[PDB]
Amino acid sequence: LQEQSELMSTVMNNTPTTVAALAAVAAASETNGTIPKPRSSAQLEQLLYRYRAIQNHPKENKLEIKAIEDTFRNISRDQDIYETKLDTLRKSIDKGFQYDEDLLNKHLVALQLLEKDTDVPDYFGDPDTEIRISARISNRINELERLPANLGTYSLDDCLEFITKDDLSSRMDTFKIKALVELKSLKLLTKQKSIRQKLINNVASQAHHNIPYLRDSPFTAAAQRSVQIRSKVIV
Amino acid sequence: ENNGNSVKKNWSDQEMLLLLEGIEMYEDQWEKIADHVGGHKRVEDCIEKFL
Amino acid sequence: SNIPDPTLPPTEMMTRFLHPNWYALPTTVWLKYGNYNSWAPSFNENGTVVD
Amino acid sequence: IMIDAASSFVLPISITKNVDVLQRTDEILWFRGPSVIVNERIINSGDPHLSLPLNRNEKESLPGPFVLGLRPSAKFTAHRLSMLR
Repeated sequence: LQEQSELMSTVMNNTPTTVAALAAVAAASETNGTIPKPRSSAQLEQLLYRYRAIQNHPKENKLEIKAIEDTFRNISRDQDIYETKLDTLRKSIDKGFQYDEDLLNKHLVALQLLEKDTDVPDYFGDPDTEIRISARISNRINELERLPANLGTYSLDDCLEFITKDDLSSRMDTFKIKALVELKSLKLLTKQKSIRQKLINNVASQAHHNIPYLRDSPFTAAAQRSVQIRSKVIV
Repeated sequence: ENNGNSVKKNWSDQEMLLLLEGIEMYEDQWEKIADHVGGHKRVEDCIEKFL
Repeated sequence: SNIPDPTLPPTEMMTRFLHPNWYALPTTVWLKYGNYNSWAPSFNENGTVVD
Repeated sequence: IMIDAASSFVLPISITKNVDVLQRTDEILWFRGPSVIVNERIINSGDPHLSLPLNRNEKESLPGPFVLGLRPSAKFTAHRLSMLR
């Protein structure tokens, strides 16, 4: 039940000693399914730091201190292993390789595009695959709609304008317009679809009076000629 | 801004934003879209850019 | 406005298209008179495209 | 909740003798509320004066408000003025 978010909620509510998660087998082990080895850089580790620093006062009501300290031992051991491996890795380098430039370009651009979830070109119907497109657009809409409205730039070209304490520079909004062109272009999609239908179903709906090589064929001219035959008058 | 921009078919982000604001406003009425862009663009080019 | 969300089930854009290269053209109509009528005019071509 | 209230007013007496420093219409504009003075527009989002990390009663008299406002350093501005011409 997200104990690694329950610690964050108890920290941000500023009352963590008053509850202390009721560390028994019935409560502290029901959310764990040891502790699950936190994932973040420090956002789930500083919480463990503060949690141990608050639980130094009771020291016996909470039996889960030992598994947390075992994970501190694991973190210290992994850190010492990485420091020894970084000491050896800087000694295992060849004296000459002369890494190529125009492949370093491609690795940097490819890593940068693979960070922020966009498609990388290689250079090295069916409503199953219709929903898998219409579920990537809701991703982008509900990711752009969580940006703060007070978003603003600071380009490297405001130094040539000498902005005072209150001067209102003229390149402050080169990202918030761009973060609304996407968010409103991804909501006007089923309007340009309905305009493209009215375009194609009135250009292709003639198809034999505008295109020259179709209205000059034998069979099209014969069909258009034969539909215009006025019915025979008996007597 | 309010100034006349550069040579046409550039479509700065201000004009794209005001075009999409107009399409959210009126849903039709491309004269009322093309003046809301700024009036220095024709109907026959706002439709060619929204498509 | 009154536009829909782009996560609605009509996202088809080509359902009832029917280009006029795909139209049915008028051709000859073979007729059947009976079991023992082998001298009659067998078919009918009023406004046909092909023979 | 209305939007189209006037919220600016002009008195009829032309007192335009010592008023070249205020905001003139082109008379004097008289609003329905005061102004708002904002020190610095851009917040400095890190800076443990403001971010308050959870590790480790103290005062500090920082120089000015200009610490909290992303000012560029002068060596870049001289470099860019050298790149000007």
